Amino acid sequence: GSSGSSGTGEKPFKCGECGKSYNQRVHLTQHQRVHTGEKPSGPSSG
Ligand SMILES: [Zn+2]
Repeated sequence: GSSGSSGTGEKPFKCGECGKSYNQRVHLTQHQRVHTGEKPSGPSSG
């Protein structure tokens, strides 16, 4: 079988990291935050 979800309508802005679109650009940039913040190192135990 093969299935997949997709947004309803169309937006000028879209997130190419997870797949979340937003009518406005202010609703996208504030969302991409979840894709930017962590660190590849983290709390190093010396
Ligand atoms: Zn996203």
